[PDB]
Amino acid sequence: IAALVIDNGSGMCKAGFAGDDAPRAVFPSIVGRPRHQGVMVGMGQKDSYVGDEAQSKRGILTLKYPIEHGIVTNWDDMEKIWHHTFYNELRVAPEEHPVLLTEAPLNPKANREKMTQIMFETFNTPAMYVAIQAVLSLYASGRTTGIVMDSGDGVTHTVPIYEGYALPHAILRLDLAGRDLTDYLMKILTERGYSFTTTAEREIVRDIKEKLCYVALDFEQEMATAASSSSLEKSYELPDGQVITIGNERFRCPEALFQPSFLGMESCGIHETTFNSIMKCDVDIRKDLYANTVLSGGTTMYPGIADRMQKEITALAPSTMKIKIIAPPERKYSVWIGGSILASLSTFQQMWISKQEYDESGPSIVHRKCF
Amino acid sequence: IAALVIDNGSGMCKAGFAGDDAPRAVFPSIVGRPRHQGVMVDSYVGDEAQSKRGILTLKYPIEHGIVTNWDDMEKIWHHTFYNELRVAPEEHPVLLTEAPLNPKANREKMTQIMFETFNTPAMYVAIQAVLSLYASGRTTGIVMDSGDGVTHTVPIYEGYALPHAILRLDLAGRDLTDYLMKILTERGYSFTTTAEREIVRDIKEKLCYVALDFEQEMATAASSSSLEKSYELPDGQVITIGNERFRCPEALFQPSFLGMESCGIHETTFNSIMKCDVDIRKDLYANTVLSGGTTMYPGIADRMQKEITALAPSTMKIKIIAPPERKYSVWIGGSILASLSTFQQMWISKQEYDESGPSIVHRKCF
Amino acid sequence: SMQIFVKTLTGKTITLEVEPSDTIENVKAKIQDKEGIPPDQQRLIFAGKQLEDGRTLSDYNIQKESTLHLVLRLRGG
Amino acid sequence: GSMQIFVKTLTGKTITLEVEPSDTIENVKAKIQDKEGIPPDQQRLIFAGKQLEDGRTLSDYNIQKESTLHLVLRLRGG
Amino acid sequence: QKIELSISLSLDSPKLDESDFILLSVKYLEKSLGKEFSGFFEDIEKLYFKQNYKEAIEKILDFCKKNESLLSEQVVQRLAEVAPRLKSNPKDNESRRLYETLYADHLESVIKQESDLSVFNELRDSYNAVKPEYAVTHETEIKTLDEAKQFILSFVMLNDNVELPLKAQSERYPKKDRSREELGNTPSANPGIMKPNSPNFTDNLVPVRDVPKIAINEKVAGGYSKTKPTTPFVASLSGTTYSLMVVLTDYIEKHKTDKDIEKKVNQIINLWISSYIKEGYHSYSEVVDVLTEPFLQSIFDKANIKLNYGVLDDTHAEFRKAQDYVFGLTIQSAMHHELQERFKN
Amino acid sequence: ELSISLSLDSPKLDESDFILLSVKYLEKGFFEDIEKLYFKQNYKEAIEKILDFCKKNESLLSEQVVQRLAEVAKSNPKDNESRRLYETLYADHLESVIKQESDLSVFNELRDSYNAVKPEYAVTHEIKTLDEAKQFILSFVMLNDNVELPLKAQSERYPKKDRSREELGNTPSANPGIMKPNSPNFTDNLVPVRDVPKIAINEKVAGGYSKTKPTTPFVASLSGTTYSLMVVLTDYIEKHKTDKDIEKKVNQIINLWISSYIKEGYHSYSEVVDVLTEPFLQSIFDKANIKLNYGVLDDTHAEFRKAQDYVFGLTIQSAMHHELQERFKNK
Repeated sequence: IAALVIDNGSGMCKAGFAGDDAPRAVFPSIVGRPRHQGVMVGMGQKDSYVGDEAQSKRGILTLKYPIEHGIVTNWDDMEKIWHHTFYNELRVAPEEHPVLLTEAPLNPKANREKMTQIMFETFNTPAMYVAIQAVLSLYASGRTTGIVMDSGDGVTHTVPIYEGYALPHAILRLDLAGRDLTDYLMKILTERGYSFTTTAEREIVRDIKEKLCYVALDFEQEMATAASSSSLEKSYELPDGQVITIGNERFRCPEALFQPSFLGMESCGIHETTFNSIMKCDVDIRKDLYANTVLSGGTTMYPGIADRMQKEITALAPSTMKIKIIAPPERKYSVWIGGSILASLSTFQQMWISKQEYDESGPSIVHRKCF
Repeated sequence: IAALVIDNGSGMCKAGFAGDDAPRAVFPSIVGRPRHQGVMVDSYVGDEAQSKRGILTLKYPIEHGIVTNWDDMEKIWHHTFYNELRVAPEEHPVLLTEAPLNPKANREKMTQIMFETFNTPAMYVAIQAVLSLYASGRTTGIVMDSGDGVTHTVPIYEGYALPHAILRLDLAGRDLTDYLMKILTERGYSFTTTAEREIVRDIKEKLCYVALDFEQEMATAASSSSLEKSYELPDGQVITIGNERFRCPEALFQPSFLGMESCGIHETTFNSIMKCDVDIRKDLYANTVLSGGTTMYPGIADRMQKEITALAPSTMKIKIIAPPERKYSVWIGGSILASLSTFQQMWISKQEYDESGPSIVHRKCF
Repeated sequence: SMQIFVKTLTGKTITLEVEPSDTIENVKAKIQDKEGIPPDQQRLIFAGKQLEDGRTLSDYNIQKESTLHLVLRLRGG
Repeated sequence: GSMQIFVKTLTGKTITLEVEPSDTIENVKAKIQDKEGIPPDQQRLIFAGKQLEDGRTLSDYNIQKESTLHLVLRLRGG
Repeated sequence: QKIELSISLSLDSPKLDESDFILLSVKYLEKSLGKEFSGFFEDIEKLYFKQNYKEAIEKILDFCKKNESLLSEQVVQRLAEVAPRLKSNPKDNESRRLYETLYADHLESVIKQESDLSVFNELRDSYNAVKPEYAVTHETEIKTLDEAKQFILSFVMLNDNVELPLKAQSERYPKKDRSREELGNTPSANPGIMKPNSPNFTDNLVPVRDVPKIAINEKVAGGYSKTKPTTPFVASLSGTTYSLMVVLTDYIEKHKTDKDIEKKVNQIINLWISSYIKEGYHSYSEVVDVLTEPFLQSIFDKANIKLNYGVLDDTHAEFRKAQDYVFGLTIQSAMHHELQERFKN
Repeated sequence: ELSISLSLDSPKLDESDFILLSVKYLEKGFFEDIEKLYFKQNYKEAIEKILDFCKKNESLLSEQVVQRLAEVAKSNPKDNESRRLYETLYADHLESVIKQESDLSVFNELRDSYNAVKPEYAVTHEIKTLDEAKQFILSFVMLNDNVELPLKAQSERYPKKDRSREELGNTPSANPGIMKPNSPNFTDNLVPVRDVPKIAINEKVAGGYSKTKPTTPFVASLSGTTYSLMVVLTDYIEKHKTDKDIEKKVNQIINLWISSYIKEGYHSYSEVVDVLTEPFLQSIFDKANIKLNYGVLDDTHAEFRKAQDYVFGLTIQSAMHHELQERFKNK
């Protein structure tokens, strides 16, 4: 039968099948349970609205956001997002198709064992595997060795991978990502005299970011080209009949990644975070990582990101180093594409954990099966 | 009670509201309706028409200052108000613009269509040129309006545009973008598509200028690279433009470059200034207005002085007036005409049309 | 307290709420907040004199609604 | 020149060193090469029953004035 | 014959060694056989532990012959035709590294069961007297076994002086394969002796610590990376075992009469063996093969004491989870090879 | 003359040190040539020319030196002090001249171009000395990063400025000119103490000036007020090229500028001039018949003479320092 693959990540869940060159369904990771009896009053054998429709009705249905930082947190509300994945959306049964899952970088041994349990104990899966998002975002690009910069809605990470193995002594997590930008962009646009509310009029602002925003190679040159010329300005027509102007706020938004001080944080940006993760490794493997940096994720999808990640890692690094930045255009879904691949491979028939080894060993088999 | 001001022009339709500085929207004058049945999913007019082109079959209603097909101008007036200015033309009065020497019947169907298809409370049409002159503080003079598809050299004496002198050159920016392209195709560069044509429009309206002397720069160019700047095509190609810079705007001064056996804008303006009474020629020579988008190349102004002052009597002061606000002076002409307190009475009241027909414009609009 | 104006080479006015004692490095810090410009790229010129970072708005007689001026140091390239 | 210390070996040969309390153990180990010929990688300095570390200063260990440290040269026979 | 594709795609792996072979061959058999076969498996354990890999392979290759009625037919085409090519790089031999870091926690396991830390509280006398220059004893008693490790790991401070005499008389310590290239500490999380950048189970990982980097001189005269290609090791031939015997010898001679001298000597040797492969300092062979030296056995064998050498009976727990590692790594390569023979397409 | 050898071996001597120490050794048509080459940072022509010379005339030369000077014969822009003095002295040499290569109003005319070319905020001048001429031409920084930019991009050399953005502040110094704060100096040259700026090198640039022109001392990395000068000079050329001696005028304009950018602590000779020795900028001049001596002078004796004295007192002490610490080392 065919496989089912899911990327429980950050804000949005990418699900579909193996072989598919694209995720069939990409919905949120939100669960919206009731606010007060009176909304349960009503109709339904349904308690919570999960996913795409939770956000539609949410002043009535108060919600939970599980896994917003990559690690699951609510294991009851996550049984739900996997129901809007193989049941009420992406419809075919869990029992019929084998599932590949993607854990966050550095997933706790315990959060792992529940996915193994929830999968066999609640979903009767034939077989299961839990892998790391980043190990699979490199298999998309055809690599088995290198460093990944996975960026989602809420968690960004730098994961070194030496032969399928992300090296835990060097996994670094940034915790600044997609929302932190939209919210900066909201605020830096709220100051331009083009204000937006912080309750759902801010999705219009999530559209200016992906659509009309880029990483600026020299922020400081980029600032000068803005106060002398209207050559860098672009225009947005709001869904509410208002056309606006953007400019400097465009490139100031994806700078939070390179320079995190914009949000008040005292952390270090992706270029620093990448160097520090490469050097938390041995000198023998550092060369194969500098030349193999995969920008994966969707916050890593601003045009120019790999040209600033060349300039910012060429400057931070030794001079004998080749820095190849690989940002395939499908970085938005590279954890996916590579989960589709792993699962469509024919040598993989073995690693899927079987329900026969689940019953014999427990959910403490993920550790001895998944790598 | 906000009036609307619309410049249907060959090319861009610049439209807006009466009081302010600049047009709200300046979208193209284009209508697109499809060719096959991928229609399984009305009309598409504007930047959409050009974007969705590939399925749409475009008709260009105003491409020479004249409206031509009207079932398609009814749709660029629809877009203007309903989906660009975002207004109901039924509540807001209007100011439309016309071409010099416009056929009468073609100004009766604008009265109709505004009062019978849009219910304008009131409307008025003025000549695109009389309006470029009012923005300059002038009621008497000579406007040259070169926009996208037509060039006109129109004499105006006290608000009235003299129809015996109005001359028209159908050479303009549509033709100018296509010359830069051409002389650059014979440079090693590739300009053929309707998407590489737009870039040539950007190379043109950002890098091209008019010289005070053609030959004395063609020389400056072939002995010295003091003109060759560059241009970043957005697909990684910073290309070289040197002589090609001024060779484009000057095909207006030498209409023979494009094959046109006509008179350049410096000469088309002599004949128009002297097809009028000797008594007013002094007020035209010292009142030449350069309005338009093709009259917007740095140096077009001082070149008119050279050229006109040598084809003219030497006792004549020549004053070329090129407002830096040239591109949209026809609009700012009405943004100010219509906003005038005294103008309210020159409106063709909706009522009046109903009563007197569309032949009214001839007795209100002049 | 007071309000001062700063005009750029595109022609845009940024408005600042300052005091006669605010340093020019404080004004240069308010333009980083409101506009993003690193405060080092910012060079402020009032009176034909580039202003000093350790000096105050009243050491230069900037007062009222005075238009000051801003250029951005183009470096790194 | 302001903290004479002593390094005793297994011969009883007490060497005499002039250091400061902010000097690292690799700096001491360098001076025991400049004066003795022993590469700093055979040296094993012990004060307080501790193989001292090469990044730690003399005052990350209480090696004060005229304190006796010990040198055990390593027979890394290669 | 379905789940045996895996044990054959593990042989398409170029890096299969002797250890990987046995750890898979045995699982293929066990998971295909089921009987009378528990003297094979218990013995293959003893053989794998002793690093007598082909003594074991001869059993497998023949078993495969005697029980070919039971065996899947073409596995031995690939189980064999692979066996002649088997070697062990003692740099890259971490199947055994996992094994021994597991075997180290199970050697500790059994020692905690023998709680009588009397010996360590009375070896605190051989120390003081045998090695004079160090802080005396433990400063206090040995109450736990983690402070017994501390004592045993203070016998490192007895070095380059008191054991140099005993390091001569050794026909093998002159044959060390170590280096002075002096590579220095790198981060790791893989436990014990295994490599920092080598797979580990999410449940064996210990916290991140900076561990050393030690290399191999490959221009030595048969000094253990070639003598024993099998042993996976970090820094060769111990070095402080000759210093254990300085403490132990005077101890054993003072407390030779005490009746539980064996009960208290294997404890010292086995705490050492284990707390070295557990702390990363060495490998079993690096600690034992020093003590399998005849001169060292002398005092032992004249005190009527023997050495188990940290040998244990139920290492099925340790054999296992080493089988799953090899599997995880071997078909790991496969997905990788098929990933890249699909990228090149 | 055995200390002209001891002088060479110990120090971090560089190419400027070599030239000066050797030419005084020899001195004590070929020499004036070497002085037309030093000024022009043409140091490799010379080292070999001098080296062949030490062979042409080995007569009246001791042979310890030929055997050393051939042997030891690197300029680090960061610390090359032997050029730093020479040029700080030339800055004042060119200066003396422009007051005796007088003017009444060659700058009083150029005002018309400042006020016109850059009138946006900047001071509008409304000049009777050569410090008010300086004050005027030194106010060409007020044309900043706006009008300068059109022609800064036509530059191949420019984007190789090896200046850092790490501004490190102002340090005090009593040394005039391209200088070094903690620099040995003569008690006759030291100037009233001021705060002198500290800038540093990026050195992460590729093909940066500092890497490719290692002969130019470092004070800022290339100069970009020069393009602004050339913005004001084009208007002058335009409005004053029918003027008979503007060719003389313009030279002092750019010769006072290089005069004042070396002694006011901003730039090395070529950090100001090899920006103007770019083909596109001579073109403005060349087509107006204004060939430019970029300040190369005839009496260069004055500076070169004192540099050798500076070098000697630097090379010689370096060595006594080694003999003090080979006498105190040996204690």
